[PDB]
Amino acid sequence: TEDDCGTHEGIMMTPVIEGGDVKEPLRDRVLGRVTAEDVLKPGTADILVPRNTLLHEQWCDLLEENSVDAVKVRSVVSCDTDFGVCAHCYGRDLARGHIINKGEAIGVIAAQSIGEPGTQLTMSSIQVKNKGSIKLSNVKSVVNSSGKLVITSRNTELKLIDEFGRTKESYKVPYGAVLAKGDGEQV
Amino acid sequence: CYRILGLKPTVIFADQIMYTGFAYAARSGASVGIDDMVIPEKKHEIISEA
Amino acid sequence: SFGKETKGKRRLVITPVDGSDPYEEMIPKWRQLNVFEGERVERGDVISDGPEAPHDILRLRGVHAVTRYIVNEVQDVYRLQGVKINDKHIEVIVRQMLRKATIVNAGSSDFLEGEQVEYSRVKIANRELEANGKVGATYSRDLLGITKASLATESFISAASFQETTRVLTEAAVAGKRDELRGLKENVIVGRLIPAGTGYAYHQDRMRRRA
Amino acid sequence: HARSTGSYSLVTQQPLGGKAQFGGQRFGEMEVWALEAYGAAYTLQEMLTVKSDDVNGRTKMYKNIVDGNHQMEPGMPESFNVLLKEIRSLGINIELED
Amino acid sequence: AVVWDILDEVIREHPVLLNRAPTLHRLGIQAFEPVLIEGKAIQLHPLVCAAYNADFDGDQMAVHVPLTLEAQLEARALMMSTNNILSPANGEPIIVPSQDV
Amino acid sequence: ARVTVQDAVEKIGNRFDLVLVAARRARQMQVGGKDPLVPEENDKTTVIALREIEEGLINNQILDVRERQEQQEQEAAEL
Amino acid sequence: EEIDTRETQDSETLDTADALEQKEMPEELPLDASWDT
Ligand SMILES: [Mg+2]
Ligand SMILES: [Zn+2]
Repeated sequence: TEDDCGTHEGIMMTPVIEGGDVKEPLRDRVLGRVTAEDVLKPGTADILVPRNTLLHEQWCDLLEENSVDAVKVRSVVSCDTDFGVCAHCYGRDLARGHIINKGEAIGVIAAQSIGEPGTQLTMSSIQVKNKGSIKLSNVKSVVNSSGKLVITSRNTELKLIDEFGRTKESYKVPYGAVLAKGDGEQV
Repeated sequence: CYRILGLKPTVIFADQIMYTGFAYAARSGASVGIDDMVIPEKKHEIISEA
Repeated sequence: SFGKETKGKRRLVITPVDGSDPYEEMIPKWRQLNVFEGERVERGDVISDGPEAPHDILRLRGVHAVTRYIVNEVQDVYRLQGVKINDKHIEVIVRQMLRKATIVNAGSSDFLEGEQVEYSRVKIANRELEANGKVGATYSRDLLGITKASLATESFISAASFQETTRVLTEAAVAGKRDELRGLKENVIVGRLIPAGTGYAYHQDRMRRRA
Repeated sequence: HARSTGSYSLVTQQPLGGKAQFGGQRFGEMEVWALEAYGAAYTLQEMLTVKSDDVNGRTKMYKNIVDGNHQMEPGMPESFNVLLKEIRSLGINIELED
Repeated sequence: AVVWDILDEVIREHPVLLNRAPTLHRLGIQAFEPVLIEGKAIQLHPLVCAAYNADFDGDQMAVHVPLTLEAQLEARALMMSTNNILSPANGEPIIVPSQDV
Repeated sequence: ARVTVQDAVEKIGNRFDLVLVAARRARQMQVGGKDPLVPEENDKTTVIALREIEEGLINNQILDVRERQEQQEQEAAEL
Repeated sequence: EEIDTRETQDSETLDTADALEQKEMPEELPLDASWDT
């Protein structure tokens, strides 16, 4: 029922990666959505994608070239329009390819899109695969007498990040685990 | 084709693809026979070992 | 900290640095905990392992966290069968689930102490009051299932279409409700143009001659 | 089986069902949802009134089609009036306002 | 023999709606231009069957005629099969070839 | 027009407004007894209206201006 | 003649999850369709 609510909120999109296997790349999650913040190049403070840009295939290719990993986009949940939503918080009309037009019954479309495929549903060690830097997230550690540093935190995350800066494998190191390689080293 | 050129060329392309596929599928003479389901010769050895 | 022990249930007491120390929870002693007296925790810690209810996620983290959780769970279920569905549709369903809000303090608004009402009305009233220098009310979002969320409509014709007709008609007659014929199903029942698509503009013209 | 016009029910004033009765095809809720998702408001309105149970609208539409004027004048479906009478027979006062 | 010429004249550009039950999504009703044929069965384009979830082993379809100018223009501009190429659920093409092609 | 209405959609910018404008023009040509602005080649009024719209010769503002001019001429003649 | 009736009647309040939980088949299809589609 509206063109733009002017809000600045939005959700953060990253590729869906479980364990060492990548299930959803970033291109398939931001295609046809409208950015809520300026996408800066990772190296510098230069603006790569400006505010309020409908990310079509060209912008997805541009993001792939510069190896961006997380993008903030507008969603209908955080929309300021009352009694309806605006066109920019929704994004692309997937059946047409352009932006959504005012007056579209998107609720029925969503219900049908979720319900139609419902006729088909039925009624202990980390092993890396690619060379790259290893990043530890929320790690509390202590040195053992064996020379191997053990972890005292449940919320430690192990990330395989290449020189470009993309996270390809994200494992979860449990409490009390013994790490053969220390943080900041190269494997 | 749709992303580069548009809608009408895609429709024409789809019709041409359907026609050509049907024509050459008919021309091939592709059939099914009992000798197409070739069974490996090692099946009995594997079953005997199990 | 470990408070009173084996007094019916294992009582675990979280003491803020300068907050409400006596806040405590009656954790069952059968549950295997992963917390100690010497560990400082932040809101969202997994005191006992297991699957988590989305109500706690909404209450502690926020709207975006529970939206992400629901979208990810549904997509995990759908991907096993090789089905491709965009995340927009799940998001609009979730937005329809997060429609109510509970008042925690009335403030300058004429709302009650703890009544559950529509979120849009609350936000409109707050944005109006703040522009006049007054104080708006504060609230907390609620999460409802689709079955419970679809039973809170403000039209008795539409409600009687797909709910128990007798209950809806009795409640409407006792209250003395008035139906404005604003939705799609209401206009379908009386054979009018729906306020969507090629009919949408039409309704706007009507709304120009009404107000 | 095909139909253009024919005989209607006495109470609901809607086309009959079945090939043996020279009846029409049912346009159910899911078809209405599909039309709503497309956004075709005039197709849905013409399906709901001048093709099923708008008694004056049927005659006017037929006359206009024969005259070559493809335009309709929709009215109130008869089944809604039947519903109003049935609800009033239960002792409940329901009425159209203004 | 002249009513057949009249009939061929009146259906020249006049879409009809084909529908197959159950209608699970909005691609269960589409609009087509008729071509008059001899027989009693309806001929369907091979590239749309996947949208209807239809096969030729006994299935039946219903046909509806739009009456007013607005309905005809909605059928042409919104519900035509040449406009519904992409899938509204995910954006992928849905007229993809299969089997013999 | 006949197989794809994409050009008309681009000219107008909205499918619903396109349907409304085309219906208005087609009703003008059919019952109103006007004349087409494009050479009619065994086409119905709907397709003719679509072809006029995709040619830039018909839109909502043009219809309004033509209607106002015709009303002015009618009231000047009625004097 | 008049006979007693005390059997429970299903309503809308039955949640979607409970519908899939039940092994039995519904008395009347909620979906606006017959027993062949
Ligand atoms: Mg079959
Ligand atoms: Zn918005």
